[PDB]
Amino acid sequence: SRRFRYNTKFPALVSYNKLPWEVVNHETPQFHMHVAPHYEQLLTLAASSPVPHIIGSKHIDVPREHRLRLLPGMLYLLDGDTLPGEFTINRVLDPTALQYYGRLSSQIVTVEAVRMLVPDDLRLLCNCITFKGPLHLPVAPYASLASLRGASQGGSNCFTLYHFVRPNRPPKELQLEKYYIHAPCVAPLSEFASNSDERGNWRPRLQAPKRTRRATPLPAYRPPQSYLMGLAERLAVVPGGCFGRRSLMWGHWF
Amino acid sequence: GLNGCVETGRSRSEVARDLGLSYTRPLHENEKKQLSHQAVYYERLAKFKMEQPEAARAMERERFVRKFSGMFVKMDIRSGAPDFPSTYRRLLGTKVVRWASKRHGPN
Amino acid sequence: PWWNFQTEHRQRCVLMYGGARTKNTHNANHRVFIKKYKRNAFPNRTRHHWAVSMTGVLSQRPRRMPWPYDLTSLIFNQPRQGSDKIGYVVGTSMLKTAVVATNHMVYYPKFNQRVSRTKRFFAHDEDLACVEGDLVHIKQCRKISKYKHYYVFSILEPNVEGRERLKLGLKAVPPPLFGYPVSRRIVKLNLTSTEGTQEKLAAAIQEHVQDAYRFSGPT
Amino acid sequence: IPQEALHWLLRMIVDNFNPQHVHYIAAMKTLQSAGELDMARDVWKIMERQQTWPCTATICAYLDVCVEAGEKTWAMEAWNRYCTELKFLEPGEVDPKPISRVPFSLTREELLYLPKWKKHFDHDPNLDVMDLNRFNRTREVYLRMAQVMLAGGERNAFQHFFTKLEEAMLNKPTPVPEPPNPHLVRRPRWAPYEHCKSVHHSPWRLQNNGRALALGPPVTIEDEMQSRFFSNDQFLVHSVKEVLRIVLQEHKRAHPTECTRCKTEAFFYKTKDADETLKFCDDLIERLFASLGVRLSNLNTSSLLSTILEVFRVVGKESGAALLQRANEFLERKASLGDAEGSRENLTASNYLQVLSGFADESAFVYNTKKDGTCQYKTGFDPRTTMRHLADVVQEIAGNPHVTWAADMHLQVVETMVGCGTMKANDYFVRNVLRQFSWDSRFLEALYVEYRRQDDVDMWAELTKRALVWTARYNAPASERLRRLIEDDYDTIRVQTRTFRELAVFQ
Amino acid sequence: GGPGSPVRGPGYYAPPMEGEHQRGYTAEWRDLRNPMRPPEFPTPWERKYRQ
Amino acid sequence: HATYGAVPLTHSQVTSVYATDGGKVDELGLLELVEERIFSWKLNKWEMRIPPNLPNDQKELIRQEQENLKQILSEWRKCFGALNADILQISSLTGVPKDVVREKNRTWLQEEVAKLRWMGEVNKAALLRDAFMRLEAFGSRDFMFMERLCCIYGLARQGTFDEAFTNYITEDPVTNDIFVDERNPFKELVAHIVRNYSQIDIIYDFLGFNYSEGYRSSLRRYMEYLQCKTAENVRASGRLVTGDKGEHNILFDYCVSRESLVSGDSCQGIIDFLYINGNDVTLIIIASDNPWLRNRQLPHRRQMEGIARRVCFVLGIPPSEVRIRNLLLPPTYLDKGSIVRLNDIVFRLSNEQSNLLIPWLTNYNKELDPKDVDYTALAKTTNEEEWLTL
Amino acid sequence: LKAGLLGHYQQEAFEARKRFEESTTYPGPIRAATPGDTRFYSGSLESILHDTDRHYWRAVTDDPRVQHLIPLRIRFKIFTWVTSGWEQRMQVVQIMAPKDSTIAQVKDLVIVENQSPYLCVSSFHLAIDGKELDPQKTLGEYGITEQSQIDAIEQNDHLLHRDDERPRDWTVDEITAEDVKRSPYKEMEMQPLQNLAPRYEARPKGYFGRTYYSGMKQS
Amino acid sequence: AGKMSLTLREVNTLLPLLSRMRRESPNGALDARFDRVFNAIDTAIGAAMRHNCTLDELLDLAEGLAACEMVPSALKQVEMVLIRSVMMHECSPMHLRRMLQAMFTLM
RNA sequence: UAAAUUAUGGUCAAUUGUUAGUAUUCAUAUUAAUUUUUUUAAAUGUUUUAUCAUUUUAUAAAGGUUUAUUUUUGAAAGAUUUUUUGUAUAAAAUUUUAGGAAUAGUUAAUAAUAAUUUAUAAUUUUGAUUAGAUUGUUUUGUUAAUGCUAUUAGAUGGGUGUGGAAAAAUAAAAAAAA
Ligand SMILES: [Mg+2]
Ligand SMILES: [Mg+2]
Repeated sequence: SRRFRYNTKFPALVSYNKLPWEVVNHETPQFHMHVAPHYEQLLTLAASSPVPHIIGSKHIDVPREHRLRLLPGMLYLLDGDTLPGEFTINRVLDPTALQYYGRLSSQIVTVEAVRMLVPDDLRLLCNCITFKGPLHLPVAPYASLASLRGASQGGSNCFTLYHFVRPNRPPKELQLEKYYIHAPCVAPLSEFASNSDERGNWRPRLQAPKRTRRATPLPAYRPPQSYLMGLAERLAVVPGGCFGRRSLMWGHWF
Repeated sequence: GLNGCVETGRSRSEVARDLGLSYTRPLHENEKKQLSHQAVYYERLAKFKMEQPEAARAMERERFVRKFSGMFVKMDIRSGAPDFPSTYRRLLGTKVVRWASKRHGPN
Repeated sequence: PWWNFQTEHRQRCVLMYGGARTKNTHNANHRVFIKKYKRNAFPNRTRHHWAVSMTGVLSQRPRRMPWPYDLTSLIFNQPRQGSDKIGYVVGTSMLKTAVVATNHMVYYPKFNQRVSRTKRFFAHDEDLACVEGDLVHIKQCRKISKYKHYYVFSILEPNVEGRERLKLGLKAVPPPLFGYPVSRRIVKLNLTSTEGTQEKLAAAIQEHVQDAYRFSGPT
Repeated sequence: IPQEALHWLLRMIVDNFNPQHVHYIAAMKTLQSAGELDMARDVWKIMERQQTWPCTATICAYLDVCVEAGEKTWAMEAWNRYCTELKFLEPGEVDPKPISRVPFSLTREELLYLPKWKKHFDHDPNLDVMDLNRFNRTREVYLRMAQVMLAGGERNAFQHFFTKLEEAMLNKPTPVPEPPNPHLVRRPRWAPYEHCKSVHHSPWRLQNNGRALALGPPVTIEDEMQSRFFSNDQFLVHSVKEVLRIVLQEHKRAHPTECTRCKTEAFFYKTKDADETLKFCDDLIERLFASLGVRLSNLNTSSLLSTILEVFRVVGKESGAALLQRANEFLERKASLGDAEGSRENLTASNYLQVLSGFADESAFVYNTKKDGTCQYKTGFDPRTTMRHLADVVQEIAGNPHVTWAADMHLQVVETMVGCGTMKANDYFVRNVLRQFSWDSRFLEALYVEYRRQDDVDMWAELTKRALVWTARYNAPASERLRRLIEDDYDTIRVQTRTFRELAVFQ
Repeated sequence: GGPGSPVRGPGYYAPPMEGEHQRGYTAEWRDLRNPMRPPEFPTPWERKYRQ
Repeated sequence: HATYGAVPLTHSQVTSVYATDGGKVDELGLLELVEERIFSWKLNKWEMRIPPNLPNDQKELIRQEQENLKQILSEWRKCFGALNADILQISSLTGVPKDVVREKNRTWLQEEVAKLRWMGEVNKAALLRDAFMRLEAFGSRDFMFMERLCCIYGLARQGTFDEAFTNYITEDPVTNDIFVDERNPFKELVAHIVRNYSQIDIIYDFLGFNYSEGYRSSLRRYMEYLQCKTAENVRASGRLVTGDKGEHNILFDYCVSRESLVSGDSCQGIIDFLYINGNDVTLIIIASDNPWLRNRQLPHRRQMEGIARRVCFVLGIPPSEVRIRNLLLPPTYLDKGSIVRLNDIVFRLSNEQSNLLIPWLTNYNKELDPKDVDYTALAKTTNEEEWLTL
Repeated sequence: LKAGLLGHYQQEAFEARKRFEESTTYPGPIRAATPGDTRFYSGSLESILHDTDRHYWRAVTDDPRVQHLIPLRIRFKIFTWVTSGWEQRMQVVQIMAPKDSTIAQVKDLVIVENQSPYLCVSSFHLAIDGKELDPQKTLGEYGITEQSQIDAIEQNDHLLHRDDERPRDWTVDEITAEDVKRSPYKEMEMQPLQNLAPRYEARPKGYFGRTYYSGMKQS
Repeated sequence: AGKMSLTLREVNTLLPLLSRMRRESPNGALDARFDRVFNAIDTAIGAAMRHNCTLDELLDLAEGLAACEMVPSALKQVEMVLIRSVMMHECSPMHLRRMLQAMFTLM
């Protein structure tokens, strides 16, 4: 019969695209939590190795019928703050949403403006971030960002990132995992190469110096005076509640 | 194609299927009607779902409400039993009045 | 000394439950049967209970037991009891389902004899090759339908006459003229004309009224 | 423990099952992967005592074990028992054989008149030997037999096997490769519950996800196909590569103190039997270049070049610049025999790994010698020239975007900057390897020496403690060698490197 | 005895059997009550324990 | 092993494939070397030797023939092991060198047994005497020599055993050089067997090794070979061989008695060969495997008188001197006594002139199997009958 | 059925067999057909998550999974950075293409098996010695062998929009992994399983304790 | 694998595609990959002869068997249902022309 | 209808208590008395926590009545790996009625989860359904007995969709995270 084809184990489940607690809304600061560490690792890649289609001369001109099909998941950098047409400009002024670009604005290019572009059909977002040059990271001459005027120079320095996403999807949609190639930075090794004049000025240390004095002792351990929560090595708490292993307890009160 | 395979455990029909042989008794007209009317109801029901959406949607919604709100929708050993009036036969007298009998087949 | 199997069973019961058995199980008690209904008015149509009926599936008298030594154990090496069976196809009225009558043996140690009982199974044939009269070899499988856990592994003997009758457009076997009755009342066949059915109906309803008059009893 | 791989075979026979050839292959591969070679030979003896004639894959799995063990007697016994009738493929024969054995079935007569022991079918592996020898794995038998005769020291039998293999790969067609069998696992068809944590689920470190590898690989792979999917000339190149690998294996077996990282003075210089070994390797390479003509321009020689570089790095003590020069000359020789203007290929990651390993072997040293704190280096070692030859090579690799870096590639750079005494390996480890790689603990086993050469003792102490916090944060536990390195300077640094639990157990 | 019992036949008399059960019940099954000979081993472990 | 496309060989492709030329090939040494290679095998070497793409009856006959070859080679392996054990036991109890044991004497045996009994060792003397007594009957180097040569010819006849005697890894016994030897002693030995023994297929079928078609065609070729060396002016048309001297030397292949004997029919007398030699007539019959058909296979006295009268009619030979005699042969093989009686009766040859014509007849040591009492009784009652005179 | 008539039937089962081997004539060895899959596995019902269309053990590999492949290596013009500037070099991508495939299928095989983010970035074109290849032609129509040098000329102004809806390991048996991450020609045949866990028997069948009398081996 | 079974419509759809793949091959015959395809057709024809069949499906089946040159294993029930179809009132001379051309291309 | 063959030239036995195991009392044995003994009166403290909450703590009885039975992937065991993934949901088989007859949320097919269709459907005189009695169990008793006679392991579709599993309104231990 129809009842005796398979068993009832592992039935069909409702997908996460139709559950509101699994779908990240773009009007919330949780949209910029998932998508901001993907930008700071892409700009680290684009400053160290040539990525093919991360920098264009214009916006990509797909037709209006193929706009929703081809554009989400695509990223490119342009020079200057020029926004695509048929979009409504919503500038992100929330400090709860702008705080997730803190590492991006400090250790890399300074974030000037973050804009969300919502179209007339309300189905294709575009996260526009305006950076102001120059980069705080050293840029390789063969890298992609060396082909950018705002990135190489130190209105003329501004360049914009464009990331197209769909509005109400689970946060696995707004992922950029094809840009996690870890290209090395040869800035500490450019000093000793043949292209540098500092190659004969450094002195090698082949042996350790003779230590007449031992290390400075730590100050005297004062035990705490407050009520502690208990032994963290059996409450399954990580060594400070932050990181480490529970089997290797360290950095707590004892 | 009259002998099953002892090694693979295939049936008498599957060995003849893998050899391209046809062993089928000459069917009567009702036995051909049983194998001929399987696609007719599918072509009827799919045409109904394409042609009358406002009625097929209401029928499917009422069927889903009747399925979802049922009391015995939890997959259990009671709901997973093949013959419920035969395995649980002491409930048919004093507890369950749906089945009036505990024997419906050869078991 | 060589201990019997009852020592091993007692050892199993001691290791499971901590003790073998609470003693004084017989108690020599007189089970008294008292009557409540009338003489011939027990509320059942077939079996009228008027004595102390013993309850038990294998603890009753005269004692039965399954007899595992038969034709199937002689032919097939089975991984478990009832895995392979050999029987005859008796019904193909359902699609992809052959009704197979098989036999087994039940042993009576008091009379020291084995008797063959018959069990009917529903087996599966996908290509519709089983005809009524085939000696088939069926095997256990998964649940296919509510009453289908066997399948036709091989046709050990095809009914040639049934297939040739199916080629003629006839039935595979001619249907029997006897069978199960519909009541204990003698089913009389009515041989009447078009005009004489009303008086036959009056006689039948008058006979039913006399059978209802039997409720009154005397006078 | 790996002994369970021998146990679950034995319980397979106690429970009255016939172990198939895949069970013996899996047991021998699992016991060879854990370094238990006598247990793998016991699996072979279990297979022989069950009177099972092995297929060519089981023969090759036994031959991998006895070329790793260096035992020629085992392979000669297996040869004289099974492989005396193996032939290569001929142009007249069909490339796959047809299935010979019809599956086991019984008629209506054989069900009755036969006894119950003839009607019984257990999955006996001796019935389908001719259907498992269907794909003609003769060349991987002959290559392993050429490996075991080179490992045992028999030059004439190795020459016979390699000459037969060379003539068969030059004059006979390529057999059809066996497709992989996916019915050996019970994996589900899809993920039953789709839920995937993000890469940045932890705010403290970058972690690997099941969807993508975001931390980068720890070990470089060759990125080549299996030995059965190769062509005949590609299998000849692979055969030369495997013979050089067995040369390297027997050289590491004969001189174990001169092939690991230093630990003694004898690592820096060549042994006496190295020059004839390099002469034999060069004769084999020139024999490969003389057999294959222009067709070697149309073959993948990356693993062969990496094996040539590790042979001319470990056996012959060559500099890293000499390894780069040999690799560039090899690629120019390969690009020049095409008789066109062409365009040369780049070195792969596995080719650059041996150049960086040669650079790390130049700057390598014997730590904590008899003079109590003086690292002994190679005679004639120049740190400036080695560092200048390392830096432009690293810039050459970083200029090529098609070379994917891994942790073992950065490890040789860190060990070279530690051994050259440039005091900049920690900054390279922070910028390139710390936050974006799954680094093992032995990185710090170089870097503590870079921590040891600091001016003040408090900088040494704080750098060691920060390295311990780095082991805590990025989920890279400290190895026994690093903890024993920090143990030896406890009178000076007073850094505790054992837990409060292990010491109370230890006493 | 059926489930979980090693008894295969009655002790003294039985209904008539055929085939391998006829050879088993009379000759080949176990019998520890035999005062002369123990239940015999499979071949060839019976020839060297004849005495 | 078995290859897809391998086929069993007849005698023509055996003498065509192994057609090489060799000079002064040692038969005993290469025989012992090939048998030493055979005895070093295991049973797993005998598994995959049947070619796959064949019908099931042909595969079953090939399996029966290969199992017969395997069991005869295993019996000779046990006999050779017992031989070497007895030779080692004699050379250990006596103290004589091992190479001179085979050339020792019975007076030497008496002296050694008396010396062992003089020292007080009657157990060792009885062991030496019993080992020498069972060594005189078995200790020759050519003991089952025709049987071993027919076994090796059958191993070549299967066609799947030729590659199993080479590609071994050996050591040099004097220098310890591990090498791979490509010398095939099986090919050289069977080439010498093919070149020297021109009737190796006849000895192969006569010993009961051929399970496919039997020894009947080999018997016909043997009889026409022995007729062409006695009549010396021989014509052969199909199934009829005739001498043209005027004296009747006729061999007629009548029919095959296996296919003609239909089970369940009443027809008395079906013969295989009919040989007219001068005034004598012989009905040469190969017996059947059915013991209920052997009583039907021999013709009646009236049928033999009719055959003799037909001979008197067609040949013009007077009925005063006409003699007809039945002859019965073993079904699956042909022992030595049947060939001796065949040369005595049907060709009128004694032992010495048949040994002059046939060299391999002296070393032919096949005898009747003791498991067949019905055939031995029927052949005793048949071959001891007088010539039926018309 | 009546078992006492079994052995006489066995005699007939001899005599029907030996006539059948003697009456008819076998024409030749019939070729072996590939066996399918049975839907009658024993035990309980399995799930659709583990339905892999194989319910028995077959240790051999049959003909539908066997492919005839050519190791085609295709070159790409790349640019590397040296101390001077850009230098043009060659990057080789090796695929196993079937012999009956077209050049568009070879291009799709290069696209799905490059696993490099810098090579197949725009619309490229396959060519041999500058002459471009027709993508609707077979490899045998051009005589392309393993030694044939094939180049891939890119047009970097475009952008290749691919849809990898076909899995990397797709054969006729429809068994593909979701975490496959590698072409099946590159992965090893046998490796250690790190996802599973070794489990021992924790449920004793009949023996539980003190003295092993019989062990309840019938159970 | 026994998961699905082909009726006559799937065979009448698959046979022109396989004939078109046969015409594009270098050899006249198809690859050895499709021997399991034709076998899946070969059991699908011999079962469908036991069911009811219209004239147009039999014509398309005969034209498909004539297009890609394949003789089915049954070959006799198909001729019986072609004998049962020639004297029908539905039969047209176009139908007889297709049937005779297909039987000449097969036989 | 074979017809009495002729050194009768070897007689001197048995018992030394050592055994291949259902053995029968129509009047004796099992039951209650001549004799029983000994107690028991409910109204009740499981514990950790981040505190008006959250983490661990899955087979009490009477009633109703059963042809049968077992094993969670999920929690734990359990480990410097990890996917709510580590094959649990099935089969054969054997009950009784002093006055013996009909039964059905029904059987199979199915592109059908959640059946608008098809069928000459399914059980039963080889004893069904219902009604009565009703846990079963070489465990008890008896005997020379393959005979007769007894039984107390258990389970539980509307109390809460929680939980891995409802077994959850009460159990002298199964010691329950220092
Ligand atoms: Mg767990
Ligand atoms: Mg229907």
